[PDB]
Amino acid sequence: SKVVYVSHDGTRRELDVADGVSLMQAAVSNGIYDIVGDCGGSASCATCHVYVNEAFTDKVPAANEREIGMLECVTAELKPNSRLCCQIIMTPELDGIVVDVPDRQW
Amino acid sequence: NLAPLPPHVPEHLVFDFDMYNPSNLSAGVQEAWAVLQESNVPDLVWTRSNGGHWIATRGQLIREAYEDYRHFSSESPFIPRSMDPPEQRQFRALANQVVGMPVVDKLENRIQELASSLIESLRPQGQCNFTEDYAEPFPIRIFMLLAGLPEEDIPHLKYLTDQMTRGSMTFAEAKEALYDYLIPIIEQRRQKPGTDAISIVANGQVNGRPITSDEAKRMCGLLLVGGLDTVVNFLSFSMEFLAKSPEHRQELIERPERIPAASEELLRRFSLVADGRILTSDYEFHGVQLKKGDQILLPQMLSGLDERENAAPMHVDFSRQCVSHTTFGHGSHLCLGQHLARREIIVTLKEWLTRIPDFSIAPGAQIQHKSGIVSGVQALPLVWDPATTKAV
Ligand code: HEM
Ligand SMILES: *[C@H]1CC(=O)N(CCCCCCN2C(=O)C[C@H](*)C2=O)C1=O
Ligand code: FES
Ligand SMILES: [Ca+2]
Repeated sequence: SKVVYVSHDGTRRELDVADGVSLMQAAVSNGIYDIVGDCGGSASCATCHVYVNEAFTDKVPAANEREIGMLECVTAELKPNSRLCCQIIMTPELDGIVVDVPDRQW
Repeated sequence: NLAPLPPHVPEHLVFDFDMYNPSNLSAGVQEAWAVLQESNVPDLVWTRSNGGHWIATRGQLIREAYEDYRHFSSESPFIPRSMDPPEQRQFRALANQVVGMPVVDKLENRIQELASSLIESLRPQGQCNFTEDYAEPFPIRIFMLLAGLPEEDIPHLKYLTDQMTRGSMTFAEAKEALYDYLIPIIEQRRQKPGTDAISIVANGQVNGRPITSDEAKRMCGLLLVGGLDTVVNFLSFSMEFLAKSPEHRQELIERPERIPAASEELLRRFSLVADGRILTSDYEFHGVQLKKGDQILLPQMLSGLDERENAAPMHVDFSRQCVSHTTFGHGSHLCLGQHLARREIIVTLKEWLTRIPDFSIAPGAQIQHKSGIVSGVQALPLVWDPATTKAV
């Protein structure tokens, strides 16, 4: 199943991502250094911040309350489609999902 | 040596567990802790040992408690018995510059050569104390590499780190000697920098201004010491296990691509850290009344041994579908060294199995485990037929 990571500088990383793995985890495993994932994926750090493409923003299960509180601390611009990618779990229905990665996590 | 039951602790929650000397230690330390998860043991118990404290026994509680920093504070993480979140975040930002995934990936080739150089000097002897001969010198040499320290400084550093874990010197004295070794180096590399760990720390910024030499040496000291005991002992649990499981060895030899996954299953099965938190206020937690100031042990090792989280938890299955553990911790303080630790383990298994595919525990040897905040292996004598090895 496939995921596209668009960096801030326009750079593109297309990635094959197994089902069940979070979008954070696939990124950190594959050289996508503009996603940090410091807390290791429990919505405790906000350093896995991404912007979900509008076409998929409603296909993804809603952020729970812990994710929403954590999102208030992102260091880049907080947008309506900001998500913590450790909380986005890859599924076949998300095939081709595009996420844009902020210019900073720290 | 037991403490009196506090008024608010009900008798039916009392459980006899000494985390420094558990009853069934000879079956192995993970086995000794799993008695906390036998069939009618409560999810949250109280022991009279080591001053008296709570122990959460299930991954569900352990995760919840580590996520709830508001009730469960890290001001006192050890049994028996800090800095604000804004400084904490900046601390972790800098540590991630030093030891984050980008650093590890580009460091991997030199880690691999070190692992190789270490094993090749061992291979033609046909025996070793793995703990003393590989497990201990490997991570300390990896730190020198990361920090750009010269090879001839090891026996001194080796000596100082051991005294924080062992000789003839207070812990405070050993820490100061380690600090006193770092400060001249920090000052030299400050403002006139390189790309090594020490230069990066020395040139870091905190609250808009340069990191002080004091803040820098503690950060440096902490990155050096935090990566020793846990790595040394985890490698030994792992290599002890492989020595006893020829079939598991063969799987990785025939399919070296499964070694990262195998590494994750060994991290679940031979998990080894247990610290905790302290209650910031009175709190009703899963039907249990905790009082302000109570200490609660939240053993990172027990989440992955929990049968409610992993079917047949004592079984090592390298093809295990959903590996669940909290071996590097959980929540905001999850191990900032996890990417370096994983690469060290993966490189070790690969470079060892490539050269020394066949080995066992030395005949008659009793492998003794030790229990504590970081559990470990006392000694690991291995033997092998040197003609069955392969120089690479
Ligand atoms: C198998 C190897 C390792 C294991 C299993 C492990 C385990 C852990 C655990 C469970 C914690 C969290 C403790 C808590 O929340 O109370 C932690 C924290 C920490 N570890 Fe690791 N660790 C390992 C290797 C390393 C390495 C290689 C380093 C190198 C720098 C390191 C440095 C640290 C530091 C500095 C902390 C404090 C993090 C914080 O308080 O924010 N550890 N480790
Ligand atoms: C030390 C250990 C710990 O868990 N902790 C508190 C967590 C700090 C990070 C989360 C707090 N937070 C918000 O509520 C919004 C943004 C943010 O970083 C310690 O101080
Ligand atoms: S990795 Fe920490 S919030 Fe996603
Ligand atoms: Ca001094």
